[PDB]
Amino acid sequence: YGTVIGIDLGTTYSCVAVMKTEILANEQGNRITPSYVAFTDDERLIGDAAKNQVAANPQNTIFDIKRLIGLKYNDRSVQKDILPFNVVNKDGKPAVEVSVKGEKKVFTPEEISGMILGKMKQIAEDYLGTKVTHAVVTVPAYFNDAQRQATKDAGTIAGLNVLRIVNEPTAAAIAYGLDKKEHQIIVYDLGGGTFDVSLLSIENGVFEVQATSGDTHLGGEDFDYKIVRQLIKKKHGIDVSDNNKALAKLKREAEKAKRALSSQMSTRIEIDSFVDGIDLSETLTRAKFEELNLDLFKKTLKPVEKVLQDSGLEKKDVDDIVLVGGSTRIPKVQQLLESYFDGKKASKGINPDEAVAYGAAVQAGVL
Repeated sequence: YGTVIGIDLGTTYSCVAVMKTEILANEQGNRITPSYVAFTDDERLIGDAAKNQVAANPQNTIFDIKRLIGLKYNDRSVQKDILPFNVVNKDGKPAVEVSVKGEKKVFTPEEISGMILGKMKQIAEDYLGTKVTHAVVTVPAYFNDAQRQATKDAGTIAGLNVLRIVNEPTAAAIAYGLDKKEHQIIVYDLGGGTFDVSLLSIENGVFEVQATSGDTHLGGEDFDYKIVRQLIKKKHGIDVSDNNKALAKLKREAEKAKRALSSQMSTRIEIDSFVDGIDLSETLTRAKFEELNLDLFKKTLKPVEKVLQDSGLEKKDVDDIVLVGGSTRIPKVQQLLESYFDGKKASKGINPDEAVAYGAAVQAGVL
């Protein structure tokens, strides 16, 4: 098998890890890599390079392909998700259409995910100094056979034998060693684009997914967009709502501002210079960020309630709470979940962006 790697192939960001479990940093030094592929005339871009030029090349930059993987073109979720790039119908399945050198190119979601998985493998190969041939790859619990198989096929495209397809909540629980006296585990997974709640039962090293719920269109980017709207709104006579280049700048800084307010009470948002030649300089309090996103924060507790009643469980029956995703760092999010579980503190120690890949790598090390 060689050295088997663990890969969190996520909606907005991907992550690699190997077994002590280490999270692998990319060529730009980032431990998470954007699930982005861009098609230019000069080269194919994957990860940070692709995301950084999304504004300049919106038609040929693909993202959120995990939303289309393993599904049919006529599916209601696919029709809903169909966005700035052309999605076509290729044999009853959604496929992306890009233009390189004046000719159209059609790629399947397996192929696109295979490019991202290819990047993740290359990072691992530089980390290890050896070839990587085998991987454990994670998917959401609600993924069906077609979506799981499409993820396997994406591995094959990247030259990876995906030995196991593991559920993300399970991988997160594995990372915290909760696999090792029956326990009931709540996994609260607030990612960049999707929100997942799972109840897992762990028996004698055996996990079972007892119930799942959530919101496929509630994530960190939705909390970011609330900051972007604030930066748009007065001091100057310029509305940047139609300026995609300027909007991409705001999204970057709003992402940084949310991360800063998880540790600080205030943050300095500055772009020198934003539009034309004029500076943008705004202060955002944690209180203002909480205020704008309070309805979205409280809405996350509904799927937690649904998970508990779809199982045979009360709040007190929950033995462990695992936090997954960047937005679980937000003190208000933690506060609302803690008081929902009557003061029950969540597990901590692992970066919530890296917890899924961590657990994937742990199971990979056992083969």
